[PDB]
Amino acid sequence: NTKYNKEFLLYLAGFVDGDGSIIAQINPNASSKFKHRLRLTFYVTQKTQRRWFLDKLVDEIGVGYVRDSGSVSQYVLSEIAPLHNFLTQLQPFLKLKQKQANLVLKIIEQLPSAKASPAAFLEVCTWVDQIAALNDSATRKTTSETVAAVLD
Amino acid sequence: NTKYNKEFLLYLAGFVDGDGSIIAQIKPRASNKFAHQLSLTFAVTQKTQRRWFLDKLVDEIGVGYVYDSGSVSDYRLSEIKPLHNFLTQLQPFLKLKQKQANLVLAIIEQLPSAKASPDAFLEVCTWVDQIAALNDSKTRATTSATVRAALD
DNA sequence: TTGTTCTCAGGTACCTCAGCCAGA
DNA sequence: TCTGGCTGAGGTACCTGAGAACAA
Ligand SMILES: [Mg+2]
Ligand SMILES: [Mg+2]
Ligand SMILES: [Mg+2]
Repeated sequence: NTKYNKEFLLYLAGFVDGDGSIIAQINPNASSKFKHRLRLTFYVTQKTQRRWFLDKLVDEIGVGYVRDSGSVSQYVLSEIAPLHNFLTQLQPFLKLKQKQANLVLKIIEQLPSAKASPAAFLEVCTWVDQIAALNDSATRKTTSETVAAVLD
Repeated sequence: NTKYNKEFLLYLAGFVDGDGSIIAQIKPRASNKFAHQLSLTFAVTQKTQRRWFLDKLVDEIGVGYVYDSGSVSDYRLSEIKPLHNFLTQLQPFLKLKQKQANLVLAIIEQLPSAKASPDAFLEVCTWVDQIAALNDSKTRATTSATVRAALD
């Protein structure tokens, strides 16, 4: 577990509050027992002309990737243990996105339980709803209600 | 000549680097001696639903104003003295917009010279050009080139 | 002749989803 | 079945100007 420098976290927390994204998704997976896969992602988006800033980020964080789309690029971190570690350290410093970070931490922490039971899974799906509500959500599709597929 | 907390400055620089803007403008004015007026702005933009964040900024910075148009708000600071002080303090922590901050500080400093002579004014105008070039400039009309209306 | 406040809006550069597939 | 790497894209929420007017 990497300990991040405080000043780095303070700047990043500001930059994240601006161009960053803390995301929770419920993906429909036919293979999964509950028919859905959870995904948690930390994203930082920037124009591709500036991707070096993102490339540096992979190095400083120590995990993750930069993906490129023509004009715009993103830093993405999805791996759960590194994500929990980085967010734990970030969240004290966030303002706009502090609650989202706390919710993500909660979900991850409760993941194993969530896997052993439909009920524990649905509760946890509600948390995802909460993160989406907090975010500027515009294109969302699958929610905890969709997870009434479990009622069938 | 307020002195700002370093932790606050670190967070804000990251935020400014993300959602913020450092703007230099040349505005054409007949009443002006060289026929244009120079403007400098520091802005942070956010959705009005989050205006509370910007209002907080006026309190923390202690100067400047918040404005709404449509469904987004802008924190703005233009007063040159306060702008010079704030930016002098902010600039060490900026990464993306560090040069723009410095170029602005220099322009302000050379203002008295800018007034005395046209050739001096014109050079100060070129600095404005650099700032705009650094920025993601998309709608700029008036330039150092426009300022060679000084051909009269 | 200058500085500053206040409003407006073009064109994205972000945000925040969606989804598929390889591997263990 | 589960997770982590990868790509695609809708709908703004930003950025970064413009300009008119008030106040000296
Ligand atoms: Mg933002
Ligand atoms: Mg940005
Ligand atoms: Mg932004």
